[PDB]
Amino acid sequence: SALAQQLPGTWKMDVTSEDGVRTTGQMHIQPKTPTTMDVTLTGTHADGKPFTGQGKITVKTPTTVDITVTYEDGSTATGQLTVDSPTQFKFDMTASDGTRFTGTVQRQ
Repeated sequence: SALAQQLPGTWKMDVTSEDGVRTTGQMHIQPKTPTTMDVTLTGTHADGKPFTGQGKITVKTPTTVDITVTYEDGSTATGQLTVDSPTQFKFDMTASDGTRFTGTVQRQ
């Protein structure tokens, strides 16, 4: 599919919580199966402390994929990536405590 060909690579995260907290990072998507992919999220939170997360990306529609990430401290978040352009997906994830981040991932 198109998602399986486009998603692999390195992307810049640029998201904002519902309370206005902006955080960036790197999303590294690696192929695994024709419909599932490995993903690694790295960067620093708004307090400057680093974060590291690894998870799975699963295709949901020809234009959307599910994404689930477990961070190093055991925190878990699930969300969706939606294709927006040849170089951009919409990013929308929610942590277990209800904190929601919306934004983009752009190809790097």
